[PDB]
Amino acid sequence: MNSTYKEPSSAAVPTSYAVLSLPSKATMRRKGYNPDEVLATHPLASWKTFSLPVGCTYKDAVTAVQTANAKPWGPIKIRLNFSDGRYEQFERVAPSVMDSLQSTTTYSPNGVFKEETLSLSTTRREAQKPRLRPLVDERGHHLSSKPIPRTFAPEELYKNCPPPVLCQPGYDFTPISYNTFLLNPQDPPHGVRSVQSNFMHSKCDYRPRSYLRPEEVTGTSHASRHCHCNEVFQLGDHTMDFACEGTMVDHRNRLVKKDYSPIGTLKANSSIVGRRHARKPRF
Amino acid sequence: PPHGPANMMSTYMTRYDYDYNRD
Amino acid sequence: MREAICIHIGQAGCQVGNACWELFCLEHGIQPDGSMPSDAFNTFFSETGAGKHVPRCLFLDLEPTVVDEVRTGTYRQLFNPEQLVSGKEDAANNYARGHYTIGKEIVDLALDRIRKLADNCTGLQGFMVFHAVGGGTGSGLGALLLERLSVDYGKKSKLGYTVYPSPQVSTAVVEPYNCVLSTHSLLEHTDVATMLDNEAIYDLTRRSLDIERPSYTNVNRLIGQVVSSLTASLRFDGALNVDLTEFQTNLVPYPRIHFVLTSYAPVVSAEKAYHEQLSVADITNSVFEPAGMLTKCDPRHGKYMSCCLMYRGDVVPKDVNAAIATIKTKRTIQFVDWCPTGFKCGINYQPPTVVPGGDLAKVQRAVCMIANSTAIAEVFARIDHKFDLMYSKRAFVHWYVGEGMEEGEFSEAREDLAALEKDYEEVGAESADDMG
Amino acid sequence: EKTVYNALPKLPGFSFAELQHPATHGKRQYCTIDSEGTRTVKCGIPVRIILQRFPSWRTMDDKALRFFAYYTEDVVGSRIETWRVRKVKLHYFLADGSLSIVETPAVANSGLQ
Amino acid sequence: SYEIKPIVKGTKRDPSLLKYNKAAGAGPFGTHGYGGACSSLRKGRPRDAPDAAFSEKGCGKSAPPKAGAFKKRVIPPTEFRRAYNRGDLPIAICHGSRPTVDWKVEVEKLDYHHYLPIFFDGIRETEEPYMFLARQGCLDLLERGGSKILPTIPQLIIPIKTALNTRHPDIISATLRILQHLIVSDDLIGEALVPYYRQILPVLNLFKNVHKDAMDYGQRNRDDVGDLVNETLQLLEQHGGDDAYINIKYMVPSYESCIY
Amino acid sequence: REIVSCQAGQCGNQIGSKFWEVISDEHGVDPTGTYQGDSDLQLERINVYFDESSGGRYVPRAVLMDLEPGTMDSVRAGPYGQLFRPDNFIFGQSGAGNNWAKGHYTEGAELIDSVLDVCRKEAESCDCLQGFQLSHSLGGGTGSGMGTLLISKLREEYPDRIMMTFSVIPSPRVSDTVVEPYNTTLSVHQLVENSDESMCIDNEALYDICFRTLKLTTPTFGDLNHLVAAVMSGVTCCLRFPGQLNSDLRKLAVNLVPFPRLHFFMMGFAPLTSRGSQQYRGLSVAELTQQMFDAKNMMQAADPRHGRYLTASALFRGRMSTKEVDEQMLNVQNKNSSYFIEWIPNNIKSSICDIPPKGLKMSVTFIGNNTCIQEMFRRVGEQFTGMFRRKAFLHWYTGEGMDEMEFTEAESNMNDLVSEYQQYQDATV
Ligand SMILES: Nc1nc2c(ncn2[C@@H]2O[C@H](COP(=O)(O)OP(=O)(O)OP(=O)(O)O)[C@@H](O)[C@H]2O)c(=O)[nH]1
Ligand SMILES: Nc1nc2c(ncn2[C@@H]2O[C@H](COP(=O)(O)OP(=O)(O)O)[C@@H](O)[C@H]2O)c(=O)[nH]1
Ligand SMILES: [Mg+2]
Repeated sequence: MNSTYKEPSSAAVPTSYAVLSLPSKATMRRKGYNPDEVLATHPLASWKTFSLPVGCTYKDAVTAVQTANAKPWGPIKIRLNFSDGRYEQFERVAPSVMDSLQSTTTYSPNGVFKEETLSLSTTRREAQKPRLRPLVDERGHHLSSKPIPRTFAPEELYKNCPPPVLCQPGYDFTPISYNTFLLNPQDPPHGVRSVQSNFMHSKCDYRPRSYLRPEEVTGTSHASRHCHCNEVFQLGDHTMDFACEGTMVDHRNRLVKKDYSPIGTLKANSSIVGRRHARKPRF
Repeated sequence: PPHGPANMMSTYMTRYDYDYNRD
Repeated sequence: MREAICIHIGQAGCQVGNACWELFCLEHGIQPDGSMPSDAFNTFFSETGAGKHVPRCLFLDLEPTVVDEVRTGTYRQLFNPEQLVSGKEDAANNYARGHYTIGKEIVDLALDRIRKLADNCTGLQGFMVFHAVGGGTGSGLGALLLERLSVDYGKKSKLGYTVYPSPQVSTAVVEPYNCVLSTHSLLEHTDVATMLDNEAIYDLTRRSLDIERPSYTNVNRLIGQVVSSLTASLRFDGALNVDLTEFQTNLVPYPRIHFVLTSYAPVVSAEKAYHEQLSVADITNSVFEPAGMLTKCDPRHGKYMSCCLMYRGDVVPKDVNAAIATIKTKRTIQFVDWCPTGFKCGINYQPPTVVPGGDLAKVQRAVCMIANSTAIAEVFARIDHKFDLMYSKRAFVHWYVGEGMEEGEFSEAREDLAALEKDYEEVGAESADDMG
Repeated sequence: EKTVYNALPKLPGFSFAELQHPATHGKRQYCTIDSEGTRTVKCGIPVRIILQRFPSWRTMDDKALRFFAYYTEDVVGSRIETWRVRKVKLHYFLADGSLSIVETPAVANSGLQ
Repeated sequence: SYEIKPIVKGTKRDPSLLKYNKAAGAGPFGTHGYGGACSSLRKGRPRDAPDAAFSEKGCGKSAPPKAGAFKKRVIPPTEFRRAYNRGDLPIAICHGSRPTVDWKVEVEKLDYHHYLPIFFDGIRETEEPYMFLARQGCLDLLERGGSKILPTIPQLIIPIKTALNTRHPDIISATLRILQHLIVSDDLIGEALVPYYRQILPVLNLFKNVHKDAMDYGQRNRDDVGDLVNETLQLLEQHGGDDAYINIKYMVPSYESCIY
Repeated sequence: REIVSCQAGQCGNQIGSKFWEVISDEHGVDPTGTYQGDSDLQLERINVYFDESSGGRYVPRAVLMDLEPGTMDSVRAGPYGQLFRPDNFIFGQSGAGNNWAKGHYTEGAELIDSVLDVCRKEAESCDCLQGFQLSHSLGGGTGSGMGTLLISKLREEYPDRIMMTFSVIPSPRVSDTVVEPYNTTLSVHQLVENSDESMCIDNEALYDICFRTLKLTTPTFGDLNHLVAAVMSGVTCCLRFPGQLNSDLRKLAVNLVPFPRLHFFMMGFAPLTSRGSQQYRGLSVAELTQQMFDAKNMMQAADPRHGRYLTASALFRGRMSTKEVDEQMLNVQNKNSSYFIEWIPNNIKSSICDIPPKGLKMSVTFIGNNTCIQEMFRRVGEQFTGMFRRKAFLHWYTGEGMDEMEFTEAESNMNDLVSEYQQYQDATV
């Protein structure tokens, strides 16, 4: 090469360079090979490989390649190995002349892999990119000016769980809560086996009674108003109905209603019937 | 180091022991 | 190596230190004379050329009663004449006086002693501080010491097992003032703050330990049990070993959000114990009980940021995983949508050593939890309402201002901890695209 | 050494951890750094009874036992003696378990040092 | 915009003089990677760091730092310059066809024990007129002293070695010329200087083989430091004693006897 | 052909400890370092994992890494801890705190030079290095970050060698670290980039194995890590012992990696029998194949039914003949052609080695480049998005020094990896 020098767009630093060195003329004669008759490599060609200095640039790598080729007869083939697995070829057009040094191809081990990659990976990358856009500041502060719902409001904290009604008995001080045995719907992660550390409580055994509960003809699954005692709860200005999980669970206690936002995130399930407009009593 | 005569009741016998290292 | 220097500031800190150091001595086989009649002690006890073991502790107090009680107590030969810093006059339950008037005349020599322990500690992991922010010295001098330690030792771990004012019955009336100001001072200058209010300890002792008359001794015994459970990972061999800084990242999601809850299990008495087979699943369930938490805050009243479970004894990782799976199967407790993992686990082989005369029946296995949850903001909101009711009327402002404190510092504390409130709100908020 | 509990070779399910309990779960500090790099990994009578039997004693420092002995050597190129006896004093410090020998002559014109 | 820094090496504005003569300078007035395609065609980066020395790979391309034997040291402050600035030197330059030194008094009757060491100390100067005054005064005192130079031989050793140790080629050449003039001043000068070979000859050893079909058309200045060193060695042997050769051989190993 | 091993973090350190005790048992090496075996074959290739000293001890070619010296102390307190060389113990002052940033950039970087020094000393001590082994966890701080840094700086120092990683991947339902997705992404985009073959362990698959296959009542980390030790012994059994059809580590790599980015494998061991059911087993080649390809026996939490086998390898040990192994490996492919990708025939390599594990008539280790690795990658990436949208726990990394662009490109690389697993799973001829 004289002035064909191009700077690669990639930032992979050169790593080493291999010379397919070819033995001397007398060596070829005493092996029985004619040096004048030289896609398959010559039988006597041997891959003698040399290394590049730490943090060498492309100019240094090409200078080292030229220094390796400086031998009048030995080198015929040079492979400049970069840091990304690629190798730039530096073949000799004519093995018996010095000046005919030229690059031919730059093969990469990931060549065809990326060639068939950049049809589906780009689509998935484009889909995933807007999900990675940060939704908050460095601290918890969300960027947008749109107000978030009251997070500690009961109608936001207890959308799908019965509220923790507090009882003084059992305590001599402020009540805290009592844990509930209630289970989540069976939502196994996709693509994993039924791997269990120990005998577990099967979720199908504890399917809610409000599943295919007959709605009678009233249009309400509930019968008596003990639904207010056990199923239906009031959350400030909102009314919660816990029987709404019957439409979300499968006959095997599997969550079938998985509402995904258009971006791809999951919208948390809710079981609020509506806003009970409680007001001061008036005459 | 040489191998001894092929012993069939040992988890450390080779296929080549079973074949020809009989002696 | 692996030293954890203990600091006990104020009366609550000093008594908790007495209890936990008794526990550590009985766990490591160290008598009050300091001689082992047999090197896991090296984390808490520094060796001497005469073979005795001096605790790596500093009992700092502004009034001499508790330190004099220590000097006349059982462990007088154990404890150094230094590392036992005594003031001449009390802080008078005033954060301003503990931080601005008497704090300077004692913090210089307190830091000198801290350096005299730190240079000895060749593998120091962090500082475990014990104080009550509700008092005067434990609040003011505690905050001053935390600031000085942060500016001196840099990014060293700082676990403040701090006792916070109770929701409904308080020792004092200026206690909300001291709490708000102390929290203002520590939000930046402490690493991990641990809730240690007395209501939940009293409630657990009365309900599970069958103690009709709980007291500070039982409270400090439970606190020492929890401290030993958290610190035994680097003291004894275990299946999963975790250091002081290991749960730092696993438990603090945001720099302001470091206040965390505690719960111990099994908190069981001798009579209760032989009726119960304390399996890993059972002890984990008792941990995740809202009642079992050592704080008068309901974890069911909010989301869970991240939980850390320190198992001790003959626990097996198989049963630990089974317990984690069966506790996530529960709907009554729910995590934030942005922490699907939300769990850290560390298993230590050493079972908890029972203290003679103690109320805890020893068990083959016991698990503690240190957990960050959004529901911890209840105590902050309540203490803020208290501080607001008093500060609107300007009650007890003259004491603090005459104690060398700016009048605007109350306002700054209120604003910044209100920012903490809203931070808790909006980190408990779910992830919706409208936020972006 | 070789017993029933050690008979089983190491197979995925043939190892019993609870059989081999370490005596102490305390984790001995083999590995230590000396704060300047340098990574490193690593008198017969008991003092209790010797102090119990001597109530007035507090420490064994500077409390050696004074003994008197002699060592004899053959002298071949002398003029008057053929077998010489040299006298020594023994100091046996009990605190250190240490022995010291000091040469002490008898007559003024000993010729020894 | 930017700034221009012209090359000033070997020019009129060369700062080498300033940075080698600290006391002087003033006037007369004070990314991807192969993750599954490992092959025998690549190696690791060579370890050419100095710490790699005496290891499995060896030094590689890590040369040791130079000892700075040829490095040009800073000239020590000179009592001759201090005394001239004070006003104690009875010398002044006279300008004409060739610059010369004019004396207050006859050189013959001056106290050489005072004046000769000062002039010999002044040879290290790199700024005129101090250099010219010192060297011309040395030459005048040597050629007009007679037998008064012999007792001052012990006192002249410190200035000579101090000037030689500077590693300045010009200073070394000037000291060599002055040493030749001193040797050819009396019969016993070389005899007295034989014991002092161990403090003068090391610099001559260092600069013995330093020179700077084509002739050197300019050599009247006699700037060849190696040639001057050789000439001084031959002159020392000629006007020395029996032990002169053995002392010179002990100092410089590559020297050859000019009388045996 | 020498193997030099490194173990980082506590996870990797106890796993490597058990691996070394297993190798010592196989070669008849007692804890004191001498040889008390019962055959000459244990000396033929004892140099692969051990070096004889001037005390007669067979010191392992093992390098231990931990910012926490506590695990170093635990292993030296272990039964076989005296085997390791004292100077190979590299440790620091403060632990990583489960922080990839601390393990990779500040605390690990200060000790990476010393660990490179000792590893290089072991390298030139070895006659011909066949390659490097690594054991660590992707969810830890100094196991993941420091291990990835080690492999990155050894790619640029021994690129022609084979560097394996038996990394222990995390799991959401086995969550025992809340920054597992961060550490896993940061370590996967380095392993896919610098690990020539990186085969993974999920502790829940091991729990399943010890639950219904082994049926152990109380299996601690000892019995837990014994499976990983067994598979590590199996992948180099053909190296350490003669075989009817032997192979080596780079044989496995070249026959299991079709494209440079597709090198994340699953593992499997056989036979494994519950305590009290040996009388029902047959212990034959067919049974070994069945337990090999059984879904529950796989020691990585993935469902091969939902994926396709790019390439599998079966390393048999014991006195068996080649016809039945070939017939079984053909029959499984023929009967499960829906689970073997059609654009490559006979996806299963079979290697036969003389020596079965001590006490076992015959055994086999399984390596599988199934496309079902994509579900674990997708799960970890989904958790990573879940935390990254709110940038939870990101302040630790950002204040420790790394920037957000590295995190974003890390997940970009991992998403490309899972996308290409899907692409080749769905590829047609
Ligand atoms: N857990 C626990 N808390 C205690 C104990 N003793 C005192 N406290 C707490 O301390 C508060 C009372 O104030 P002080 O103990 O005097 O706090 P102080 O700042 O250390 O001392 P002062 O400045 O004099 O108030 C109470 O609200 C308790 O919560 C104890 O033994 N255990
Ligand atoms: N199989 C096995 N896994 C372990 C062991 N110790 C830790 N782990 C796993 O390693 C992960 C955490 O790694 P960690 O301890 O933080 O790594 P480190 O910080 O670098 O020491 C957990 O998910 C555990 O499942 C062990 O002894 N055996
Ligand atoms: Mg007090």
